[PDB]
Amino acid sequence: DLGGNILLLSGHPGSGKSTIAEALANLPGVPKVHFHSDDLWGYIKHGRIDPWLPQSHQQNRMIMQIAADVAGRYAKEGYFVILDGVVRPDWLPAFTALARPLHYIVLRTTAAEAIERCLDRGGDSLSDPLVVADLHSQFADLGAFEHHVLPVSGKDTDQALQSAINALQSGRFRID
Amino acid sequence: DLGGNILLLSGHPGSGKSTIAEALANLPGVPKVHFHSDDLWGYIKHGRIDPWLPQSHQQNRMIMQIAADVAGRYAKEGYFVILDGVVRPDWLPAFTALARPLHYIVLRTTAAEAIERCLDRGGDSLSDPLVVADLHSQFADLGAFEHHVLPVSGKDTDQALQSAINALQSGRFRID
Repeated sequence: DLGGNILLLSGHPGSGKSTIAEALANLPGVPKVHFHSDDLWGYIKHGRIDPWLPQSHQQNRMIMQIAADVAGRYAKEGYFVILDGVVRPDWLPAFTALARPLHYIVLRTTAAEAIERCLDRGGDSLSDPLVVADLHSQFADLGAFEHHVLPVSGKDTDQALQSAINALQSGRFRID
Repeated sequence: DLGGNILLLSGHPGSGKSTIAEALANLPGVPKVHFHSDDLWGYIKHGRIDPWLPQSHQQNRMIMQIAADVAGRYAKEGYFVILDGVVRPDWLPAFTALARPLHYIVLRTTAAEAIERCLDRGGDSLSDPLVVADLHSQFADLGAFEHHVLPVSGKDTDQALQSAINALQSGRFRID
């Protein structure tokens, strides 16, 4: 019944936004889609500019606009979109404008757990534990959006759903 | 000088649209972006429906619309977009509508070369040589768009650029 819905599975790198989104996307029922929104900057090469700071001003501004547009595309055509990426409350209004019901869920976990998960990642994502840790500290104050945080430290990969995210989707966490 | 431009690096699976696009995207100069448009259906899980046929009616219709939209996003903000994906002349008008200059280049290679490149791919792309071969045969008639084909059989990975794609970009292959 969550067709035409979008989910912002935000959280600090290492909280497993991906794993929880993929697995939730592979969930039976209505057609889902695990949208790894981070692929938007991963697509740009030469003039990359890390999303850490500071020139990520207009870059992110854009990548955000796209991502929000793409979410609507799938949504409009009855789908349950799930964006696996950081989406701070600053850009929230860039997603409500989609006149579609979106659920917001921020994952948070121990800094040691976050550094761990990302440690052995290499690839092109977060590696250096300093960055992962620094970015984690920042993701600590969600202002008046805290009731939107889902701690999953005391849980594992599949314990982070039923009594976690899955329960949130139904728990009316945030319909729109 | 090809900023604000889009390139449809189409061709049959195995002609190396990716390798040629990535490497061309990693090219110095203006900020480029290797847009692996195929990631659009790769994002959907459960209700997937292979892009081979037949229910790929409204699925592709959409995935196409998105992809064309996303290309404009990058383009508008001065970039040289490069889509690594099949884009038959049927959907061409879905890209010209972007009121931006786009270059169209179709890669073609021996069916044995195409079956080869894709053979050892596994992952989630083209594996079975029957499919790769069948899809290849189909990609043989480009109607009145043949002058848009770039054969790269008698060339290797880096011989498929200077006297190939790179030369096409400048050769005014198709500015708009």
